[PDB]
Amino acid sequence: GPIPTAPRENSLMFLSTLPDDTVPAYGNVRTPPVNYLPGEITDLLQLARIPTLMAFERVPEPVPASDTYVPYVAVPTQFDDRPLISFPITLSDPVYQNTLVGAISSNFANYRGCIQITLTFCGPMMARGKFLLSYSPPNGTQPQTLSEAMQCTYSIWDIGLNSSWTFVVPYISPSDYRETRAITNSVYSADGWFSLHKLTKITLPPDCPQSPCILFFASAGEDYTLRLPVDCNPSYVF
Amino acid sequence: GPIPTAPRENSLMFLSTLPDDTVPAYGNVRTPPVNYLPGEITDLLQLARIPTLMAFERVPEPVPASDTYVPYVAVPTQFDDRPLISFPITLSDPVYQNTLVGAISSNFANYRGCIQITLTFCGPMMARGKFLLSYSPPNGTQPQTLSEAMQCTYSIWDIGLNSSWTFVVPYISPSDYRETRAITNSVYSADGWFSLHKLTKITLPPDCPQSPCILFFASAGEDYTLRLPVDCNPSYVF
Amino acid sequence: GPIPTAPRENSLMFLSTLPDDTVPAYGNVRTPPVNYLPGEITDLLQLARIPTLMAFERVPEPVPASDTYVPYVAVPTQFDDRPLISFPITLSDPVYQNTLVGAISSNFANYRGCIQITLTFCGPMMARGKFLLSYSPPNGTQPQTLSEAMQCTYSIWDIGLNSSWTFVVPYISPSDYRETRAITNSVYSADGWFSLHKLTKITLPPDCPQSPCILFFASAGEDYTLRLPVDCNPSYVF
Amino acid sequence: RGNNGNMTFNYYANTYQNSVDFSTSGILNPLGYLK
Amino acid sequence: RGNNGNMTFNYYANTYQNSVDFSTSGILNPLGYLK
Amino acid sequence: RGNNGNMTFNYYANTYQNSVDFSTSGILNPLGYLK
Amino acid sequence: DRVTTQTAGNTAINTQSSLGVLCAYVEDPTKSDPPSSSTDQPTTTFTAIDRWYTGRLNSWTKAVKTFSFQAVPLPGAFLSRQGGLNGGAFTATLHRHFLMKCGWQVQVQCNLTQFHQGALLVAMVPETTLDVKPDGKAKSLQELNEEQWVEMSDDYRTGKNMPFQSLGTYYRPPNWTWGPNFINPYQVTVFPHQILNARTSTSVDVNVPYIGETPTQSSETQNSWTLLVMVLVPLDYKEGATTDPEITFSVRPTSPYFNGLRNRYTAG
Amino acid sequence: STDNAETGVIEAGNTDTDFSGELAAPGSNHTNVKFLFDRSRLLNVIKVLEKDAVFPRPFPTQEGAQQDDGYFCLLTPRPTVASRPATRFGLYANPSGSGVLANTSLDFNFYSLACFTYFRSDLEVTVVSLEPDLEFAVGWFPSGSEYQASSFVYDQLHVPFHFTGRTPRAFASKGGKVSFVLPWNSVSSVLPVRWGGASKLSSATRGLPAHADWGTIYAFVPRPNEKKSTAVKHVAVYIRYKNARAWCPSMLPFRSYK
Repeated sequence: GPIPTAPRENSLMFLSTLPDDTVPAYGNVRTPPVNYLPGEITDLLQLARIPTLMAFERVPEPVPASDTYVPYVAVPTQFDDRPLISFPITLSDPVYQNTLVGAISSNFANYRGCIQITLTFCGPMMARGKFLLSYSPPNGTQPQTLSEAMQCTYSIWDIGLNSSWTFVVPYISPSDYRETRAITNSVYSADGWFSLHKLTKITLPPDCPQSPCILFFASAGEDYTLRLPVDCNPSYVF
Repeated sequence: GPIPTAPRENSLMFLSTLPDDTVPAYGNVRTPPVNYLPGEITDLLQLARIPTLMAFERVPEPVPASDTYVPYVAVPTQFDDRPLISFPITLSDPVYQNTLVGAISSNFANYRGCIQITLTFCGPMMARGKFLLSYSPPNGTQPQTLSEAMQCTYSIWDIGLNSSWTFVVPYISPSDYRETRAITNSVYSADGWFSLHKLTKITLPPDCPQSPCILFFASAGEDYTLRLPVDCNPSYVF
Repeated sequence: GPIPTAPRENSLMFLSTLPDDTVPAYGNVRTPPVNYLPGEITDLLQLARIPTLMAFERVPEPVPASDTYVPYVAVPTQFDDRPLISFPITLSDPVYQNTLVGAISSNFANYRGCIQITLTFCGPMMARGKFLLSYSPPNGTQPQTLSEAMQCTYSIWDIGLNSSWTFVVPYISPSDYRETRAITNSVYSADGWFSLHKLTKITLPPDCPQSPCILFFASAGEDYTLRLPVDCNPSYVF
Repeated sequence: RGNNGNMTFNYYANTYQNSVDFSTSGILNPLGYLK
Repeated sequence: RGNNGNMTFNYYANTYQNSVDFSTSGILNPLGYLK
Repeated sequence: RGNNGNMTFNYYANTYQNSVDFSTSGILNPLGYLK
Repeated sequence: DRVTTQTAGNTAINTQSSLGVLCAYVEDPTKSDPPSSSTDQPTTTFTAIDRWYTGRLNSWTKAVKTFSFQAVPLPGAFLSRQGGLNGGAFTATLHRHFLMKCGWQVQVQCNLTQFHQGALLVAMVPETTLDVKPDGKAKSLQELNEEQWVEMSDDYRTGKNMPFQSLGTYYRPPNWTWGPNFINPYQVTVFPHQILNARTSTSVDVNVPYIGETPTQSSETQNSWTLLVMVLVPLDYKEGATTDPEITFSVRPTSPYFNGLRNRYTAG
Repeated sequence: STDNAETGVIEAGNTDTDFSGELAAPGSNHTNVKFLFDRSRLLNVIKVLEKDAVFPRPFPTQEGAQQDDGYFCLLTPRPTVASRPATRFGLYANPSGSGVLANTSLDFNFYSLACFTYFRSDLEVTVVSLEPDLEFAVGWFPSGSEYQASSFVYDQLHVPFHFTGRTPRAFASKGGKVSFVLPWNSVSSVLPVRWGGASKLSSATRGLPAHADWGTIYAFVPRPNEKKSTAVKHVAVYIRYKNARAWCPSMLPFRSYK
């Protein structure tokens, strides 16, 4: 006998994100297997953990063309009590725009966990110096003073045999998740600032080249997590 | 093979109170858990049992403005054989209109169980007096005489060390349930009257202030129950 | 009660290749059984393995009519360092067009496994000679020289008591499957060339007839496989 | 329970029909106490 | 098997979904042999 | 698993609902190593 | 353990600044099966192709801008003899087989010392058409000598200049804007790579297996792995230091399988 | 902590590596490849056949070619032009000119998160009419196959051969939708997201793969050629990747700073 059925009001609706299969039209097809091919990607956070280059403007004020964005910050000999480079911890900011962490995360609504900033000193081996790397919680005014950076979460990095320092930005958030994109620039989307201060000047023996450069990488920590995939930005194709 | 089915006549009908789930569009979402947050409300009768203030007009006849409704009844020194305050046991009456019992129950069609009226004497400690609190079943004429109140369900409340008296209004109904709102003012919706009579006059030593006040609370008993949710009154937003 | 159902968006769609049964209208019919009838065909590759005649043009240059296509290649006495016959290993080529391998495979999109070319010497028993049968992988230029054929996959066939030679064309492909029809003439559809060279001249005692003929068959190997049935070519009916 | 009556059979898994909270590492309660 | 995938459940009996012949009373076979 | 929630019952066989590869004869792996 | 001398066949290459060997994306890119899609017997390895091959790149200078790069296609550099990379028996085997499957061991040397600053990104990048001009023809050695370095600009960032089929006079010519063989220059560190920093090392090691869209690919056309040497930090030094340091590279194939033995390749 | 980035390996650190703290607990898995790509998105918009088509010629197409552009949809994330696979994506910025405007397509959502070199999945195809109450049908033919471009006569009505065949045909109801899932049908093992090889030994284009597709679909009215009006009708194509797997980690597209 015919089974009595009550079709719901949402019948014949196509739903793009429906978690169910549809009818097969061309079954009994065996594809070539894939034993030989290595490098299988189970999860996109495996590529988020890979460090990639950030971007900054090269030098103020005159530049031949504004497109001259550069993956390093040059260290001048001149001393003034302001950071050499600073950027907000906000994953929609241009400093993350061409990193894998920013590009992957920008297609997700929320993130959780730590961002890992990696620095690389590309100057000569004879160079000696010290840098203070400081992460500031959100505040009414961004800190600029080295004394103000010293009051925040900070680590001192020494130039020596090992050329690199991995700075893990701590996850300090009022909510369990944070917004990837700062629409209203609220506390849930902008998590303060990271800043670089020189502690001592870089010292050089004579005939060394002046102004060495620190190469910047951005990467996801091992606790980093992404949630709620959203529509992409198609701006890259135009 | 295709299963033979017979869709019923009410197919594709949207029913707002249907006791069944619908299709999920955005599953596999984990929300932040709620271990830290106390005060979880399982049932609205838990807030119905909490006593809240009733409302009466302050004094007859002249008032500066009719909006001067007050949570207490002042006790004058003058004696006349009428109750000081009286109100019908009818949950749509203005005396319950801003209590939690009346506001919660007004969104339900039926109630069962006892209403608990709580009195609080806010006068000075040196004051002494006695009050008769009487609940009348429905009648052709509301009782006004203290002798008539004495023939009903009544309790005598003495002013002393303990400042409060909880009067449980008994559930005396012909039907198992009673209507919340008196449309036709039938026996199923209006359950008589509660009245306050002074038994003796309040006595004061000199330099006490005259006319002390009794603070009124309304609350649901432990046997109180509500049934059949109805459409709300949106009058509050205008 | 009526079972709640959610019909998908592809409801009432007729799909010609759907792997499911439909409703029977005229059941309880018993057909005459088939015990007596032999030669049951389970699989079309059983007929693909059966050798059938290829086709070539008879002789250059003048022919009475261009329709004179012939299942053999005549062997002239004249010597020049070019192959007597050559054809691409491409299952849409006219040399396979009326073979069972080509006709069956042309209704499929992909093939895998070896093609087996069978030669038959139909000359007189007194004839003696040797032939070099060579299969060339794909190249920028088709090989013509006997020295170039010797560098490829080749076998030397001697005329003697046994009149036939089965040449298995090896399956050498970059992908696991190959296209039946050369649309773009890519490496995935055209698998090089088979060529016939005479090694020594055919020697005859006097009063033998000149120019004996080699009869050609095409057949599927035991590892041959076909996949993805496609629409037929109805060109034969017009 | 909630306003649900079709209790016999659920087609979708619980983590698709509803959210669940993540791990970190009747008779009525009174809303107030006196000491 | 044939071009059929919905193998779990058949609603109609076999003698209604298909014909059957009445009683009277892979690895491939070669279509030819040599003696 | 994938974006799939209706886990209880599958109507079509696996080799009709999906492809399968032919025979020839969480915790994350690092994409690079140092010797 | 910075002193390592790696031996293969009759060739041994040495470094005293070894950072280790980058093994991606398997624990050993030499562990591998006969390719399942061809049934003829493969031509496997032997001790005269089990060896290293060495070639020269163009000199790195002060004038080389950030993200300027050199592209070395594999096995295309052997076919084109790019940078003097004669492959001997290996190239002789390449021209005589239709299919080829192998991984690669690469080491790039650049002779830095103290009093110099700069960094070179050395990556094996799948998959590139960076050896090909935008008109669709491959670069000649004269053109590779004239560059002398490929400048990063709007093209090669968006893929706008990748080789294409022209539509013809029938269609309107479209505004070409984007292509999937882009280089995102900030993201090249996703690939199996090491950084030739002037501070810490003179040589880098990357070890990669075979990959492809098929379990074997055509010997003449495949570009499944490309040695990319890209500037991250430009060269700077005071006068009196060594001008124009040279860049050399050493290439070894791992577990080669050859299929489709035939005569030497002649183009059409 | 101190490292050498020249190693090529960097360990994913935590707050407790240098400072005092602990791991943030995991709470999501949406970056899974099988979960992420398993959602439908707009592939292409094609015109509806009302007669037996002439399939678009290979490039370069010359003047005077009689062919039906805009009716066939390659099931590719890769860029296409004139229903044939392309390397560069192209668009038209200005209306003025003379010549045929070629159809081009992309999956922007795919390349926004590929991020890998090789891809393989089954493909759910969903076909939605852009015209209201349209009765239409979907014809598909696999990778390596071709369109059967002719008609047959029934009762002096020309009936095109694409109404039938061994490949799936799906008839929608009046105002209905078509949905079905397709297997990986290529001769190739996987689809190359980016490609450096060449398909032919001569005159091929570098970076243009020949069979990186799940076949081609087209929309047609289930009525003979005599029934025609001038009003052109349009159909949108939706694709969803089933059981998606990925290999060989790679780059994401450049984001301009202007």
